Amino acid sequence: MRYPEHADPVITLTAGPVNAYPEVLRGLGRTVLYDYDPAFQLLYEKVVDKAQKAMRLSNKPVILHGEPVLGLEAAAASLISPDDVVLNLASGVYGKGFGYWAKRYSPHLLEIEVPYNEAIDPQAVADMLKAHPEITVVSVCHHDTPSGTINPIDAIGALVSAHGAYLIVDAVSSFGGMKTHPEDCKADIYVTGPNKCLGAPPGLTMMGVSERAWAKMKANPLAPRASMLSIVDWENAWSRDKPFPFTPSVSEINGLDVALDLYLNEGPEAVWARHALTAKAMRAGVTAMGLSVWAASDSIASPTTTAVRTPDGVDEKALRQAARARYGVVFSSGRGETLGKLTRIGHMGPTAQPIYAIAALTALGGAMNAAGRKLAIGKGIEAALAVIDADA
Amino acid sequence: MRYPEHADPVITLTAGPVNAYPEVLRGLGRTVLYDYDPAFQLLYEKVVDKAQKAMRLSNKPVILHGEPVLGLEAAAASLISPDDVVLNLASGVYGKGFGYWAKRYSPHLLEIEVPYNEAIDPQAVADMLKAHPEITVVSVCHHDTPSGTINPIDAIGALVSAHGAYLIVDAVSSFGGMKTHPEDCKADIYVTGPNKCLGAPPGLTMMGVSERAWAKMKANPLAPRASMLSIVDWENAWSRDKPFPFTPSVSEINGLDVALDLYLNEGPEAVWARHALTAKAMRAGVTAMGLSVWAASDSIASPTTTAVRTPDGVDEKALRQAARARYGVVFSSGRGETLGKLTRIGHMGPTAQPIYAIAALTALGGAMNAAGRKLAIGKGIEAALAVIDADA
Amino acid sequence: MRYPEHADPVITLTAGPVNAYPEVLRGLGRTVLYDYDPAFQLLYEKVVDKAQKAMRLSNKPVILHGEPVLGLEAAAASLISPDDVVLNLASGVYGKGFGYWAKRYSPHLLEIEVPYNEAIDPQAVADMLKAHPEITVVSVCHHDTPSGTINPIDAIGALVSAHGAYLIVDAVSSFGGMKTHPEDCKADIYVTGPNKCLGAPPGLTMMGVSERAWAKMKANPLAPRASMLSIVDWENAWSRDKPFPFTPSVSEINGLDVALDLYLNEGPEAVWARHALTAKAMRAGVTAMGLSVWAASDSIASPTTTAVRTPDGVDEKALRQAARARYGVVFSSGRGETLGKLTRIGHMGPTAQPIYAIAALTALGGAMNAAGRKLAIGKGIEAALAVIDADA
Amino acid sequence: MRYPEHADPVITLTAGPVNAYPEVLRGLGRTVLYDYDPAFQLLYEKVVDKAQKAMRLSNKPVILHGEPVLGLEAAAASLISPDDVVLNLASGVYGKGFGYWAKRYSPHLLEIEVPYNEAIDPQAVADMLKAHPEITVVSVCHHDTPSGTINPIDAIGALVSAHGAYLIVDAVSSFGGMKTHPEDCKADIYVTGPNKCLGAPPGLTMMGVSERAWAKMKANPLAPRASMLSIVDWENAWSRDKPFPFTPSVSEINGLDVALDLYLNEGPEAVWARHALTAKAMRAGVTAMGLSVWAASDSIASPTTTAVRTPDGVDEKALRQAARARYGVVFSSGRGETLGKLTRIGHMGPTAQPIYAIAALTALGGAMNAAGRKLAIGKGIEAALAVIDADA
Repeated sequence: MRYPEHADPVITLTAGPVNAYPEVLRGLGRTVLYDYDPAFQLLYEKVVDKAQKAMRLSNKPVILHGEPVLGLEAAAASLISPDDVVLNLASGVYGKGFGYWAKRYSPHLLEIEVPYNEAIDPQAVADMLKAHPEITVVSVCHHDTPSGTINPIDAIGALVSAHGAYLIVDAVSSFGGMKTHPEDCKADIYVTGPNKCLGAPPGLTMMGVSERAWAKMKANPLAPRASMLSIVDWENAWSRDKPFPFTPSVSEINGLDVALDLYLNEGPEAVWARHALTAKAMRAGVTAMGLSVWAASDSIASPTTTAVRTPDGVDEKALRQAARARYGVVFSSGRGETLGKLTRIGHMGPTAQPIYAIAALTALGGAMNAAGRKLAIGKGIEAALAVIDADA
Repeated sequence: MRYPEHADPVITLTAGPVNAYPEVLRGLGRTVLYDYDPAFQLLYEKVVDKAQKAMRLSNKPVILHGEPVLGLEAAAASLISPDDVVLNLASGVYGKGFGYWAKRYSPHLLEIEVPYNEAIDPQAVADMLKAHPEITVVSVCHHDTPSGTINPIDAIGALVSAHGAYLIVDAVSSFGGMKTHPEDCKADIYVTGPNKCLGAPPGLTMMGVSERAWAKMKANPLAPRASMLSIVDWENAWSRDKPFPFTPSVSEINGLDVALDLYLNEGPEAVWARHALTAKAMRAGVTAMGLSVWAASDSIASPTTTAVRTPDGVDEKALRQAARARYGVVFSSGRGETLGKLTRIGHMGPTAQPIYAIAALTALGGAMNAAGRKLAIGKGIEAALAVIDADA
Repeated sequence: MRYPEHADPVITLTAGPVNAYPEVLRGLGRTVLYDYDPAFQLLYEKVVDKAQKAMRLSNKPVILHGEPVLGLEAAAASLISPDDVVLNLASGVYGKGFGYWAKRYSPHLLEIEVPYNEAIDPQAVADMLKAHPEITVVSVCHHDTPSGTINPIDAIGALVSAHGAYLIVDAVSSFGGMKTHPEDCKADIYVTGPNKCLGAPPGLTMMGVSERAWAKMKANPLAPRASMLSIVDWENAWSRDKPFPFTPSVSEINGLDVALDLYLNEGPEAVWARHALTAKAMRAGVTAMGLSVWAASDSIASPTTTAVRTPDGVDEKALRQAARARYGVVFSSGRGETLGKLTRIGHMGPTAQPIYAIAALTALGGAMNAAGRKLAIGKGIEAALAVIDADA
Repeated sequence: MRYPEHADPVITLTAGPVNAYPEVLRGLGRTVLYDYDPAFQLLYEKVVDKAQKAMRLSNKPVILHGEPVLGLEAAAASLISPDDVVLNLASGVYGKGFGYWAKRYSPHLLEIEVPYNEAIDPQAVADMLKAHPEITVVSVCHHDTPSGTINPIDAIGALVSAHGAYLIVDAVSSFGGMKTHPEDCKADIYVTGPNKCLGAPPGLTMMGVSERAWAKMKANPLAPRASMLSIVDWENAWSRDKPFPFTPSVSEINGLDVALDLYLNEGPEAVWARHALTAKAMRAGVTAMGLSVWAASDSIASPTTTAVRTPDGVDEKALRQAARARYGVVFSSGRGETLGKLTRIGHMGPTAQPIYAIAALTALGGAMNAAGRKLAIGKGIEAALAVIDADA
């Protein structure tokens, strides 16, 4: 049998977009209220409250009404001005990409760059900051998803705080799937969204903003105002007694409401545990069948996405095509400099359950073997299962 | 009995957001696919096709992934260069607001402004274009919603074309509820969205872009690129074989797919007819019970929103609070200048049915009489019913 | 304009089926579990618990997996045996209809019958019971919906209890919309369902069963066992530790779960109040415009359905057709001996909000006037509104 | 990690109920219309048309408003008169169960019974019909689900027709998952429903009725009438111009509408192929890891359910509890005789995809090894994958 390209797949195991929780999809279907209906004004305020609780924030997170690339661009546009010297940390596609937005808003850019299967070394950060007292803003990506790797942002954030600089963190693909919060890494801007680990569709940004960041953005004549790119316009919009700068994405807010309830009710620690276990089982299976995890070391591999290095000679695009056509299972490609180099299996929200690692391993292995590899698929499944069975 | 503010209302008869069609709400709940899943790539292309058909467009409309203020801002940012001379037409809050975006991108701004219950006179536009042949861009709002009035954009577009200038049209609250299309008004950028008459929630922009406008923007090095404000980056994103600049709002796309089906299946002409009839019945009822339509003349009153002038001594906010608390019916406030001056009843998508004019008139009359007015509510209902029955 | 018969209507104001609450419709869409999945076993038990609480029952209500005609037939088949002498009380279609099932299961049938706009007189019941000590079973319909009238079942039930007979009550169209419970009327079998006032679709039966009824049915060799008509098979099915006689309607159970939550959370008294107010406003409007309520007296008119007598000479079928075609509003016909004699407007669940009485009055009046009547529609609306505004 | 019993599972791989298609679940959420609304009357007629097309029927199938045990009971009650001589065929729990209903309606019962992992031999049927020419009705189950085995109903039907007798077929767990239709087996009453392979919840029956069967039932004064058990009362209910005997399950009808669309649109042959392939892969995996398929021969194993024999000393209930608690995967128990003797993995509708056989095999193996077995799980996965790849 073959799955037609025009027909829906059986299991989507991608790293974004991802399958949304069924409850979230039903939440999207709630009656759409007028945004100034008192019932919606209250709901919106309470959604911000839920986000604050989930993010362990001392102040209100800002919800912006576009998917998190908006948050990233708006952060650069608002916080970075030409007086700033920015240190951008790049260990992958998103990290490198952020530097382009930094350069748009200040001509002064320093970077620490590592190959796209590595993590930023905190020692290198400490040394760079010491050598460059002029640095005023530092940007970092927590989980640089197209590589399936994690940066040590809490240690980095403490170094940056000691230096006296502002920290911008991209935690879009880590928040809700592992332990991370704005406070944990002394973030001044912490950008995330519900469209990865939290199991909602793309459309909203959740942004932690420090008091110091608020003061810097509000002072900056170049910060966007009366714009889609404005953070400052949205400062007070959480309040049931305040207007919205422009019309909020009402149905997405209904989805976010549900997604936050699911996360908070399950227990964040429990949610992080099943992401990590699914990922751990995946990696064990990958290695046992004869493939290589992309990450330079297991220690930096993400608990919310496994990137699998394409064996030299295998056509990675054809591989993903074969996994869907043969088994109905959909994986993510790489992106930018990781495109063609690896395949990504998301372990996010509803797919952060260890049984999905078993499904992913079988489709990935079967597709590899169809491309002429000689993987020990059974051995792979048994190693993944041993991880599941060993979990304490 | 009273409806508490925290509980859901019974009927929402606002002018944006509005309740979505039930089918659209179920559509939002479709399984969320990876955006590069071939089934989604096909779906997205097909949605652009449906939009092109609905908009009667000779080329592909662009879908942008934010609610329509994104399209308005992006149009200003891309089409208006610093050497352009912009004529902004202002008959209300949106029209006036656009001029501020124009001034952001060119220092050369001319404006025709009329009172906020009046319409722009095409003759005044012709007179201005004659006086200022250096004009290269003209911007206009079709339905300036906070006023419930309509501008003659086809007549205006003809004059703009006669003067060789570009035309930017805000048709966000008119498209789908009355006869209007990019090529009716010879628009170069025509901005709308499904969040008013089409009965979908806020989140997406549908933009008609003329081939002339494409050439102008692509040749403009200042047009946003690598930005949420970019139109040009989305030029080829309609195609199943092409990437998305950033992750599309998958669930909103699902809703839009359904909204377009509903519109195309019912028959656009039939859809426009019920909007106009609902509005006509509303206006007849308003006048008959002793109230006044805001619009300076009946001829310029919108078929998609009725604005009702607040009588002297009536607290408009308390009025809307009372309509909801007493009858569970929700109306829109004014905005800016019109805030506190009028009440708006939307006739949009699912609420563009004449029976809703009856419900609106009763709640509006009831709340007005609670505020000490002595309206002839029965007389209002009969006049509205007479309009319905005369079209029968 | 005209609403096509093939297209959906605008407002459904019928007396069964009725529009379901939006939340219920979303609840129907929950993932369908295996019925012996422990999570479903627990849900089912908790749904019975919720039904018990809603019904103020001292013991467990039985849920049967068909719409309430199943409950009625199963009650006759199980409780009535040929030794019984049944007194059937008939003031309408359902009441008379029940007698046919009684006669199927015992040849001994006495009846008290009144014309189909009247209520059973408790004095007549007391007298009949005194004259006939042989009576062992009495059947009564609480709200005989095709007439929009109410019987005094609590007084009747006390008379029946004093006599020593069993009481079977049909409360399908009253429970959840006015004060009534199995205990209130000393019911031995109390049949209801969520498909009227509770705002769920047709498919389930909720049945109160007295301990005495259990003993009588379980003793009866003729009571259905291993049958769709079996009550006795389902005695223990509420328990998470017990099997289901046959597969329960899983999605309907999910709907019922939501419907019970909505009722219990709103507060039953508050729910009954808005049914009665909607009905009271309806009746006031009907009389004020020049029509007649069907009920012999206002005191016996149902708070969950208004039946409006068809003026002599008007074609009632054509009238309902015209209300939908002209206004998009759907009313119920009569049934059996009330077909052609009256039109029914349901005030049930989501339509038990007074604003819907306003909509119903206008469509009903408009349709009547289109058929050549000369109703004072404005006066009708004003009288309905006066009721709403007077409510303390 | 462990999945608590009270929380939802991850994958339900049971043999009824089963998870519904997501589109069906959204379909259940359609607005509930009055059953005599012309749009519903049309919809209902169209659903019967779709069912007729799917069942390849020369006449209209009857939809009954209870889950398929209603159809089985009603078939016995209407088609079997006290003078009929019934031959019941029993290869499992459903088959044996039917004989009890036959005996309810005629005292003349003959039976062929085989062990509950075997199939009925058409030659044994021929031998019996020769020995007993007085036979007038024969009943058979196609897929006796608690055994996961299939009877050769087409061969049997041919012999029943050769002897001039009526044939009643239970195809509830086979129709839509393999090639089978009323006219394939020359059925007089063919009972199925959408709650197994068609991927809709329990609540409706789809019954094929031969013209000969119509004549027999209509001439039978004992056939249920004015009863939930009545087939004859529903004879003309398909028509938009005709009443319903009692209120149809409107939301279940909406679900069935979608289920039929999905089946017809995918292509019945393609649907059957994926059921069979999933089952084939499952059986290969079961055998390869060291377990045994229940069926006496592979040839009689169902393409819609795999039954796996419980090894000696393994507690089957604890086994299923462990599969769910460890891996979040839910299997069916046996039933009656087979309870405690086997475990069932459904391959039905949405779960008839081969990747689910992989998930099932892993959870089943994992739970068996937890119970102290020493299965070669990797070997099982590879054998299942080999089956998939060989069909590729």
